[PDB]
Amino acid sequence: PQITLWQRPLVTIKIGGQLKEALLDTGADDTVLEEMSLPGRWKPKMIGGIGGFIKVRQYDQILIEICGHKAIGTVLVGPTPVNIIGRNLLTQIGCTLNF
Amino acid sequence: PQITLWQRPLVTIKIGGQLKEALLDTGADDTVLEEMSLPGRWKPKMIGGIGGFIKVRQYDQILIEICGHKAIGTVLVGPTPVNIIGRNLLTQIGCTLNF
Ligand SMILES: C[C@H]1CC[C@@H](O)[C@H]1NC(=O)[C@H](Cc1ccccc1)C[C@H](O)CN1CCN(C(=O)c2cnc(N3CCN(C)CC3)c(Cl)n2)C[C@H]1C(=O)NC(C)(C)C
Repeated sequence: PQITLWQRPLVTIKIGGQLKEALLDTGADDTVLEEMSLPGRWKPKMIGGIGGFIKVRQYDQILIEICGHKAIGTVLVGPTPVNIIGRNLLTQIGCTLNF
Repeated sequence: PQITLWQRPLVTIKIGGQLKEALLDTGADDTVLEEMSLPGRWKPKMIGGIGGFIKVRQYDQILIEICGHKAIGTVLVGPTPVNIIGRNLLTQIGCTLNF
């Protein structure tokens, strides 16, 4: 699909059998999700946004469907204002910017 | 052009005579730039994201040239770690997300 930016690019994602809303974010290197329970072990990671750095939990090889497109990759879980789909997963679904 | 997301989507922008590097950010509602002087009056504003909120100066109707394309809009100036071009300006240059 072609998505214009007059409105926030929110899409529906499916993770852990649940539907959630997430933002297609080209300015985010990583994918960061709000607090939830994910399988396996986690590693620590510090990530910096606009207001500073936060601590998140890193989970690898997590399956997540974005608009019907399956992706499997690294997801970070921490205190985020909204679920964010970053470049690591945007590249998997073949997302590009055009103008 | 067609920009891929393997690397951060940086582009050259021109504002107030100066040439700067900036991120094409679909996740950002606003355009935030690193400390600089812009003509006219400003209004104080707090913008937030991951890591918290920062205080910025809101300048309205500023002209920016993003890859040759001219655009007019509100620009926020403050202690951001990177120059970011948000949706308010991305729409003006006809930027879309495709996949
Ligand atoms: C994800 C991290 C991984 C590693 C880094 O790559 C990283 N990226 C980022 O953080 C980049 C910046 C960056 C890039 C490289 C290096 C350092 C920093 C910004 C990010 O792309 C967008 N980000 C998405 C979440 N988000 C919201 O949903 C949101 C929306 N609205 C809000 N509200 C709620 C209603 N209110 C009325 C009004 C305020 C609030 Cl608080 N928050 C804030 C927004 C943001 O920051 N917007 C701006 C205008 C402030 C810029």
